[PDB]
Formats: sequence, structure tokens, C-alpha cells
Amino acid sequence: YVDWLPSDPQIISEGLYAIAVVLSFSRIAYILPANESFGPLQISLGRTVKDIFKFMVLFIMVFFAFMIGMFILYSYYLGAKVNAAFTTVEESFKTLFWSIFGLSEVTSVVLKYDHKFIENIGYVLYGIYNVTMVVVLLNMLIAMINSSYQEIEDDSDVEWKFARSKLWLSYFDD
Amino acid sequence: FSRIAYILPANESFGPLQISLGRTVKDIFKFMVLFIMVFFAFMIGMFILYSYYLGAKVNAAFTTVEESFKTLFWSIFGLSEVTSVVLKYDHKFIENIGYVLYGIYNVTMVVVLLNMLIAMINSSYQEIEDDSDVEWKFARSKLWLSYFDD
Amino acid sequence: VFNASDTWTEMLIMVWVLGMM
Repeated sequence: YVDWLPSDPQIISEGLYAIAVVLSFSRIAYILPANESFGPLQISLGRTVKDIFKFMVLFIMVFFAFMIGMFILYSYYLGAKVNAAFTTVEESFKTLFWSIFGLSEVTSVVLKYDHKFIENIGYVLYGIYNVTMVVVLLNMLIAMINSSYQEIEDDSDVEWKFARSKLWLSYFDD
Repeated sequence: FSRIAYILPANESFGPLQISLGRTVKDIFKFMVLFIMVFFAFMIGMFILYSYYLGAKVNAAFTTVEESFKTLFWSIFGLSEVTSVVLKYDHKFIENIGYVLYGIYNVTMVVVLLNMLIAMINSSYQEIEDDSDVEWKFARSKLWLSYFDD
Repeated sequence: VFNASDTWTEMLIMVWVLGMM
């Protein structure tokens, strides 16, 4: 006609483009099992995913349980902690997710108002969450996966053969 | 200094150690190939996402391919920080996209691949038993058999 | 990947994904 915005469709386009790229690069699993030394790998991968689904459901149960209490504890401290920690639900999700890997810091519990009682309550709660959730759930997962393995043996070749059969059987008709 | 493995298996209490070490290396080769497949898949997407932010992040993060390799390698051990995702321009949407992507990479790759590796190594162990002495004897036999002729 | 690092490529990718769909 002649002669940088807050919510522009260009940035949304780029952001969805990134997820589409990662999904298409992950879509290579179709042409993976046709090879020899790679089938059983994929098959056991799928098996362990289907197994750990339920452990994921229980872990998110306990995650929700701890995170609601942690958001209620520091609900009335807006600008009182050391870091921007335990102020809103989004931030609680952030810290409780990124602490599972040792990437979050303990200094996310220290305060600026004295209130030593609430400070100890928070230290105790954060520690007990850490120990219980992380340790017990990990050891349960690994012991139960070795359980689910030790009962089924010698048919991994069979399962890989079945998968590969479906794979190059789907190429015949049309 | 790593070349000392030639004169290691001649001793008694050290042969089977070396033999199982080689066995597990040969086994984890394929897991390494699959892990670098998924690494490449995530890293290309992560370099495309923040390709148009030169000087907008907190740290010198996700700007070039070399830096993407750096962060995605050093995060496998918990040595990289989460603050390598925060921005300076507001664009909250892209910020959440990056947090989500980095987290899902972390969980999926690290956890599932590690548990697959260990469960499959205990699998490959539980089927073969009592012949570790045999394999150590074969290795030691090659070792001090190569000293006879010339 | 070629389109990633530094109009035709855009339309080619679009045609490819349309073929997939």
C-alpha cells in the first residue's frame, strides 16, 4: 500500500517449526528394524517404555502431592526469598522438575524475613521430598525392570523377527 | 599410558576384569550409535529454535552449532545449567518452547537410554556363565604364545 | 538441514509434507 512485536505469527511459526523438526527426525524408527544388529534394541526399548508408563503415573501422583504443599507453604512470600522461587505454580513446577537431575540449587529455600520456623519447615519438606521420591522411585524402577526381564528369555529374536516381518510385509500389496 | 593393556592380562587377578571390559565396550557400541542418533535429532532442532537470537540469551548459549554441541554434551552429566535457556527479549512463547524441549530431551534421552543399557547388560550377562575363566585363559594363551617364534 | 543453515527450499519442504499427508 505504501508506494518486532509481542505476539507475532512469525515467532509462533518458528516455535512450531522446531517441534516439527524434532518429530520428523525422530520418525526414523520405521526404517530402523529392517537391519540386523538393531531390531532387538528397538524392541526392548518399546518394552521398557510401556513398562515405565505406570511408574511415571505414580511419580506424577507424588509430584503433584508435594508441589501443592510447596506452593501453599510459600504462597504469602512475594519477594521474600533469595531467588525467584516458590512464588507461583509455574515456578514451583520449574524447581521441582529441575531438581530431579541435580540442576536446581538448595539456595532456593533461603528467605529474607527471619521467620526461622517456616525456613526449617521448608528445608525439611524439600529434603524429604528429594530423598523419598528420587531414591525410592529409582530403585523400584530398576529392580522391577530386572524382574520383568529375568522372567522372559530367549524370545527377543522371535520378537525382532515378528517386527521385521510386519515391516517388510507391509510392502507387498499396493 | 593407555597402551599398558598388553602386559595386563598376564597376571592372575586381572584377566577376567579386562575381558569383561572389552565385552561391555563391544556391547555398548550399538547403544552409543542410537544415542548419537537421538542427540543429532534434538540438537538440530535446538539450533534451529534459537538461530535468530544472537546476544539475546542470558549466557552464550544456543547461538552456533559448536555451542549447541557443548551444552547438549555437558548436560548429560549435570554439569550444564538450566539458566542456559532464559532470554532477554520477552517472547515468552519461545521461552516456554525451549524449556519444554530441553526438559523432554533430558528426561527421555538420559533416563530411558541409561535404564535400557543397564537392563540389557544384565541380560547379556545372565545368559553366559562360568566361562570367564575360559576366556581369560584364551587371552593369556595368545599373550604368552606370541613370545616363542622370533 | 540445508534450509536450516545459511524461497525454493520452503516450497519444496511444503510440497514434501503435502505428499506425506
